[PDB]
Amino acid sequence: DTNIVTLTRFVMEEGRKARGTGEMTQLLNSLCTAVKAISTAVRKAGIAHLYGIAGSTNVTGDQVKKLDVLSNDLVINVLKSSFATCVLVSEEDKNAIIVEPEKRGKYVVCFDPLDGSSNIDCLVSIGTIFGIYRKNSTDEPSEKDALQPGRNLVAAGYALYGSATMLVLAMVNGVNCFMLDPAIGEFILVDRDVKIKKKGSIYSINEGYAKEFDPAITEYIQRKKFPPDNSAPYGARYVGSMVADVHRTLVYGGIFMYPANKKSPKGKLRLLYECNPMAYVMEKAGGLATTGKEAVLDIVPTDIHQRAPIILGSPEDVTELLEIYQKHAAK
Amino acid sequence: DTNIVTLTRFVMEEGRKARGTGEMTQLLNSLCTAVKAISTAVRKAGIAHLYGIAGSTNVTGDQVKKLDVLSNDLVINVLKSSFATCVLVSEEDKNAIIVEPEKRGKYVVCFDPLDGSSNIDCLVSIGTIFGIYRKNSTDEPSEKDALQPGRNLVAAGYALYGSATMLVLAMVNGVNCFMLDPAIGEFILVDRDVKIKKKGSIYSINEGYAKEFDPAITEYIQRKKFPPDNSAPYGARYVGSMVADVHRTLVYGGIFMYPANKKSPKGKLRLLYECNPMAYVMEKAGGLATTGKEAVLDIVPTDIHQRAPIILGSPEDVTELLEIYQKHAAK
Amino acid sequence: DTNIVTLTRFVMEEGRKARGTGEMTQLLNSLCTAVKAISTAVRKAGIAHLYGIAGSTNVTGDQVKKLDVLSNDLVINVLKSSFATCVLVSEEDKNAIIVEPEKRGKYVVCFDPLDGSSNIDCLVSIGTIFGIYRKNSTDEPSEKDALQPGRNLVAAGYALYGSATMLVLAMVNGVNCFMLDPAIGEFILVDRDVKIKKKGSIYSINEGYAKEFDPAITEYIQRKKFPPDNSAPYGARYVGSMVADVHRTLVYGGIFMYPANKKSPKGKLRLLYECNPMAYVMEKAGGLATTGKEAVLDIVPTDIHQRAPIILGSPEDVTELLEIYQKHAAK
Amino acid sequence: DTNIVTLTRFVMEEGRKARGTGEMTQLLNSLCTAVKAISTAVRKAGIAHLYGIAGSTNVTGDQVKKLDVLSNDLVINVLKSSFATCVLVSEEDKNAIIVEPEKRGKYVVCFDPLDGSSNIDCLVSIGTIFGIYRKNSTDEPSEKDALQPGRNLVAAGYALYGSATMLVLAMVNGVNCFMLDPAIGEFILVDRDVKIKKKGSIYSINEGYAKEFDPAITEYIQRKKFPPDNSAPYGARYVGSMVADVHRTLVYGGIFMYPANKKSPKGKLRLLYECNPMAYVMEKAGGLATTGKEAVLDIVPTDIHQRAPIILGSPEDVTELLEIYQKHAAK
Ligand SMILES: O=P(O)(O)OC[C@H]1O[C@](O)(CO)[C@@H](O)[C@@H]1O
Ligand SMILES: O=P(O)(O)OC[C@H]1O[C@](O)(CO)[C@@H](O)[C@@H]1O
Ligand SMILES: O=P(O)(O)OC[C@H]1O[C@](O)(CO)[C@@H](O)[C@@H]1O
Ligand SMILES: O=P(O)(O)OC[C@H]1O[C@](O)(CO)[C@@H](O)[C@@H]1O
Ligand SMILES: [Mg+2]
Ligand SMILES: [Mg+2]
Ligand SMILES: [Mg+2]
Ligand SMILES: [Mg+2]
Ligand SMILES: [Mg+2]
Ligand SMILES: [Mg+2]
Ligand SMILES: [Mg+2]
Ligand SMILES: [Mg+2]
Repeated sequence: DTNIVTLTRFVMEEGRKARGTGEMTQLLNSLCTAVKAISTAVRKAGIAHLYGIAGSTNVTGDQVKKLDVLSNDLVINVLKSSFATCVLVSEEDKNAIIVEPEKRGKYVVCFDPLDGSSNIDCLVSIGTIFGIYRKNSTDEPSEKDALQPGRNLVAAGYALYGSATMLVLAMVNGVNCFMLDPAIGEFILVDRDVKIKKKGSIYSINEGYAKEFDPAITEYIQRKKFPPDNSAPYGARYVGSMVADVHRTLVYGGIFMYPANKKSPKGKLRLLYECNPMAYVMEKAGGLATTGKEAVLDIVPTDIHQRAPIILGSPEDVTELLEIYQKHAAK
Repeated sequence: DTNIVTLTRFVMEEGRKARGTGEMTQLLNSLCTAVKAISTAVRKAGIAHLYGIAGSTNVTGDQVKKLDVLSNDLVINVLKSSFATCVLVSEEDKNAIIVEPEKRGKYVVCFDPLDGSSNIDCLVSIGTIFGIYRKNSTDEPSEKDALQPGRNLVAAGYALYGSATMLVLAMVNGVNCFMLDPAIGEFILVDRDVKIKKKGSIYSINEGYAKEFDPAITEYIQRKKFPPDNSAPYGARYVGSMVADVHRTLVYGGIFMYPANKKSPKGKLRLLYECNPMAYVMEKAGGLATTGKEAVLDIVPTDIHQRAPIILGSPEDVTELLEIYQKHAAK
Repeated sequence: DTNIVTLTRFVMEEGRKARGTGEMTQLLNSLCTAVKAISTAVRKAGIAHLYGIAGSTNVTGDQVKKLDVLSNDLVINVLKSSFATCVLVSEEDKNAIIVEPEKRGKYVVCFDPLDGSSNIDCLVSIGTIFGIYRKNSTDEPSEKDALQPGRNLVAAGYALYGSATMLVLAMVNGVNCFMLDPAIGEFILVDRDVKIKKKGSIYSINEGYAKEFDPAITEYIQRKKFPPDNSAPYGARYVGSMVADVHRTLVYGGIFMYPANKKSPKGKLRLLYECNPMAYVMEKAGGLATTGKEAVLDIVPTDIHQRAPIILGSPEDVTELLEIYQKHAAK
Repeated sequence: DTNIVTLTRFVMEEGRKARGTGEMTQLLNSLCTAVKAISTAVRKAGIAHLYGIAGSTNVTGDQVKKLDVLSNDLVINVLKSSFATCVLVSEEDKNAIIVEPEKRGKYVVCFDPLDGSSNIDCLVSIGTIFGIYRKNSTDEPSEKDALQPGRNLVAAGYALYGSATMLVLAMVNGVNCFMLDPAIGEFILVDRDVKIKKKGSIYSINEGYAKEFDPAITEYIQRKKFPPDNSAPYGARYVGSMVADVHRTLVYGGIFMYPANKKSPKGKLRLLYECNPMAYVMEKAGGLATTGKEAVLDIVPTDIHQRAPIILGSPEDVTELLEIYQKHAAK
């Protein structure tokens, strides 16, 4: 127990290959500090009276909670002091944040400081989602720098504050899970090179929107309940926090869906800091992530708070759904 | 912050009324120690390699996990040393456990050492469920002592290992929530005299069993999706761990269902250590808990591992469902 | 690791012999909560800005620190809610505290909320010292109830906030050490039936008072440095916190001295909540504790803040010193 | 509380001036992980049965304890994976450790994995001491690289596992203290640019060696007890762990002494990983550190396990002692 393989040691060794400026490690180390702070607050929110609203609404119209503010501040602050970022996109901020010249690095980070707001009060799993982009342009940093398609992601992942706190990280060569050791405050590698099953037996969606589902989702769900080949029906699971449902999909396999509907042409989840990071993790894990008409990572954003339909998980499950959408594709 | 209202102080003061032998406090204090031990292990299970099966099956046919064993042992051991119990019923033990004479107390405790096994590996919320019965008979303690209807419960509750660890406790006069303070290892009162909303807007059930649902559940679910009065459709939520889904139902209101079906006349959840404790908490919170034909707490068990259909939550939501069952009631 | 032997389980089993009202266990459990709270604050005092004075002076003329207040409040509050005490004597309170009728128990507790004030800022070991007396009289509880000689102690001990937090407890039959497990917030038995060595090789005293030492101490110290039989000279150790120096004396053996001097006829340490508890622990461990003229536990106090000279530790070391005092005894 | 100033952020900003390869930060971050691991083990050593010997002796003849091994391994391992060191000198290792080519950095680190062994069992303050040297030569790394005088130190400091865990760090421009926040596992700046008082009122030495003291120490101590100007005599303090006694000297001022004696021409404490780091911290804090004949940092080592007499602390106190040595200086 004297050779603890931390996220820092892990990243440094992998990055030892290309050998860069080393700010990605600074980026992640900074992010890990924020995640530990969030994990500690969430673990005792009730006692610290951290539940409740903050008395404000975000650009996407959500009722800002106190933990939204706290988590957002923690992440903003640590990312700035990392000397690794220049542009920051947060769900909680109307416009992109531009890092002061002195603390500027070459990365653009889009993040959801706290995902799963409806589940804060009921102690259900919540988390933090992030996507790292390397700044390509040469002109002054700005919002445009965060408007890159998910294919350009260099690193993505999420922190899961569940029965245990986990930091799932995906990079060019794969996905790794690190668990937070409460005693020494370190994320330790517990899962190496994670790969999602080709086909699962769990479908995850909010069926409360059945009246708005398009004929494709409606048919897919009916198929998971009444299999045509008389195979065992899929089990259903919907925690309510994207980070939780996606993580389960990653380790148990299956499918998670937050499609578009009669009232939401572009679904609900945000593309920059929700859809893209998960699509990226999913694809680096051998999975798929589609809107139902196109790969999520190939969408070229025009609004940092843009919404996108997302269907992701095991390739065979996602493909079965795409085939149905194609079957219903109209003029 | 120098007057910490712990579960111990709370119980002692309430019990200061009747003023008994004081072993209920010993019971709960002992239970709190086990819950803290479970919380700590779960928080770092991956790092401690606590995931995986234990290589055994319980009386109910589940694949025993390593945490099942650990949690079960911790609870068995602390309950024995409390000098407050005589008969113990655990999901993990084939037969009732009889406490040696020297350490015997007047309570019978039925418990689910670790609830939500399918969600262990994906870090989804899990917990511990318990029900305390006072031994009434005078003859040697035995299994029969655990075969009392839920109406006889003196105390019930559950530990929720979610984004935060909470100990929900219900007694004759009401329900209170205590949150575990990781720093000093104490459960502190965060929610006093909890009452569930008369009507919610969330339904919780595994729709993957649609092909087996009886006409009553089928109709109820269709109604939550396509309201006849054109009101907003209910939102759906199903974490997969009874403790998590029930807790959310308790604080957000709504309905949780694990009904009987074409293949499971008595549903799945166990009556002694799953259904009864939750039915009790639910009723002390002003909620309802039915099988769809009778109150859960009024069932007289004949098998400590007996299963029971359970529908619980907001009184108006549960009642709307009972009315439907009554509408379908056949000869 | 599923059978954790806590201080609570330990006390309950030992007390299972006589079998009393059970409030001693309530007393100790309450005290353990306060000690964990103090341990957590001290562990992060600098970060919580808990260092510094509180802007007040106690009856003994010390400059009250912020941790003095905090620790004092925590202990006062938990002892009151334990329903086990009636009179309380604290170093920080001018007069004895009388527990309101409703929360009254049969015990009198004298305590030093935080011992070793000079070592707070330098992060040197500090602690908490307590002495429990059973109320014998029948009239209204009052200060007089705390004016009993140490021989009347029913329980005594101290919490040591050092490299690790330890709770040393002595009762009629012996001494046991319990270590605080930070992860689950429980004191676990690590040392059973502790006995001090008959003779040590360490002397502990503040030699900065050499100019005031009486001929007895002066001669004793010279003897520890220049042994007459040419044996190895004693090693010297003086941490500055009674709890630390006494604990070391208990586990390594030797002698600790805070004698009277030309300017302090009654030494410095307080008899009620400093000298007596340690003398008691020391004697139950097979050690001795004298003023240099009489056993510390046999002094009948007349002032709850009374001071007393104290020399304690290994019987042979203490006796060698008594012989010297007797050699110098004058008309 | 959303802008936590950690040791990492602190070092990075200061180093932002010169702007180097950035491995010093990697060095320190790696070291901080080891220190947190040691702090956690020490906090629960008794419970983890970490007390006792390891069944071996070091080059300096000490009886190796289990924590010596653990701490040594943790430090060796993290320093290697930091990609910042090439030569390592540990009290526990007979010869210098040469870092494999792949993980080599430009720093040489001399360290005492666990200081204060005699105080392990009695829960008295213990710590970790380190000294960082930049490799100057160009030939293959070797032991010679660790044989530099303390004046060549680039960074030095120590971890103090006391009532709180503190990381004291000194660099070219000054000394800063960082306290470990147990909740998030981070060292936070609590003391900025620490400066020692010009004169103190506490002397720290093991007077048990009085029979071996040279006439200089003997006279100095007598002077601290019987001041010639009738000023208040100095208070005495000797915890037994260099890290603890030195830290107190740093924050309270005064003097700490472990001089040479009739049997130990070169005192006891080791120059490479004990004397130099403390002399460096002391001097960067405006203090002094002498052998009694020459500055400690100016000694050119010839043996990595070389011993050295050390007298350090407030400049006026140390100078008063040097004057006495000069008064006794013989042919
Ligand atoms: O309540 P709904 O509409 O199912 O939305 C739940 C989804 O919204 C979010 O809370 C938005 O952050 C996701 O975490 C989650 O997947
Ligand atoms: O996978 P299913 O059939 O929905 O069962 C889930 C239910 O079973 C349990 O895991 C049994 O403990 C409950 O915690 C949960 O509510
Ligand atoms: O500084 P002095 O006079 O040696 O006093 C130290 C003694 O005083 C106290 O700080 C009083 O609480 C003891 O803990 C300690 O033994
Ligand atoms: O027992 P002695 O000879 O006073 O030695 C104590 C000194 O030795 C050490 O334990 C050696 O590490 C120091 O920490 C301490 O200052
Ligand atoms: Mg969010
Ligand atoms: Mg979100
Ligand atoms: Mg279970
Ligand atoms: Mg269960
Ligand atoms: Mg005190
Ligand atoms: Mg004291
Ligand atoms: Mg050492
Ligand atoms: Mg040392």
